[PDB]
Amino acid sequence: AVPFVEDWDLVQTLGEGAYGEVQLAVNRVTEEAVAVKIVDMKRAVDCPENIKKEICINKMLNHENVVKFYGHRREGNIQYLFLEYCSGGELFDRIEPDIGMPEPDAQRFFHQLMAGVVYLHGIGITHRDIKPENLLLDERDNLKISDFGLATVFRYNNRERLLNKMCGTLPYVAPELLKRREFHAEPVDVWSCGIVLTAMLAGELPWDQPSDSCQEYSDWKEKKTYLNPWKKIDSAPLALLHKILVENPSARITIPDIKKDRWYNKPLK
Ligand SMILES: COc1ccc(Cl)cc1NC(=O)Nc1cncc(O[C@@H](C)CN(C)C)n1
Repeated sequence: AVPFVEDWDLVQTLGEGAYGEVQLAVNRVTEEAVAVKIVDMKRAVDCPENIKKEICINKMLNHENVVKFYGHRREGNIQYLFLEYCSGGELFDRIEPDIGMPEPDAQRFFHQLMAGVVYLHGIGITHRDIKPENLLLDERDNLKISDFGLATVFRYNNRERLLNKMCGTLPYVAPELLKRREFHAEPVDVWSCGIVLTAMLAGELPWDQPSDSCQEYSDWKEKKTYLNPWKKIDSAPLALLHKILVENPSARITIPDIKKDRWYNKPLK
């Protein structure tokens, strides 16, 4: 009964912010490394959809492109979260401002991004907050999706539940979420992946939000992909983006079709 195996040393802090902080934990004996999120409490009108939800959903998640959840521990006010350690870091920092990154890597990250989403959707769960800072990388640069504090089930018992609660991050949020009462969950994550796509192949975000009151979003819908933000994107990938950032969520392309895309299956490039 190897002693001391349950004690973890909080070697350092990996990130700081709203929630509180994420610390790197190292086992006292084995020396394995994990991520520990520290919080306190939040909201109440829908407690099940709070720190408790981030736990319930994580308890269902299991895929090589989704941050592994090890467990939780309460302490009156101190709530510890044991997540997978990703020495790689946030995809965000691998994106040169104004430039982005090499098309190859972008495609590689996008492929893995699709696998996680396919999986999550496969099991009826939507992220609702997909963005470069919620995409971690491990030692081998494998893409891992994290932060399911906004994730919710949209299919239970083979029945789809439409959404109406606005959640996410404005720049990454689909247009039907600001113009409609209710909408389908799945198309909302595709739009976000698309915005992530454009961030990786251009180093910048198109609009502050998908509203007509927003300049660049109007130019986009007008095909002015010249000089503008898409000027830095090659035509193969840009074609795919013409298929993703389609206003009408029902016209918008689906994951299964994205995997059939020309640039998606194009070698290296
Ligand atoms: C703060 O996150 C960082 C920063 C730098 C490095 Cl090298 C690794 C991690 N995270 C992990 O290893 N693991 C992890 C797994 N899930 C969530 C989370 O923290 C989030 C709450 C912070 N951002 C929004 C990802 N961290």
